[PDB]
Amino acid sequence: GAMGTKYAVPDTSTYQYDESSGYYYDPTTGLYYDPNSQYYYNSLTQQYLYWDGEKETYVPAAES
Repeated sequence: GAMGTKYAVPDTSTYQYDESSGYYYDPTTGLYYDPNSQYYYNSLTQQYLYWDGEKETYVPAAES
C-alpha cells in the first residue's frame, strides 16, 4: 500500500448539495450522501452504504 491511493476518505465538502433531491451529490464515486443519516445512497441498487477507512470501500450500512 501507501504508494497506491485508489480510494481515499471522501470529504463531503467536495460534494454538490442537490436541493431538489435533498441529497449531497457525490461525483467522487457516484453516490448520494444523506445529510441527515450521514450515509451514502446507491441510486442504482437503492441501498445505503458507509465508508470504512480500513477496507477503503463502501459497506452496506444496513447491517443484515
